[PDB]
Amino acid sequence: LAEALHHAL
Ligand SMILES: [Co+2]
Repeated sequence: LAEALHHAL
């Protein structure tokens, strides 16, 4: 989750 969000942002 953390990873997904960092890249999305
Ligand atoms: Co983070």
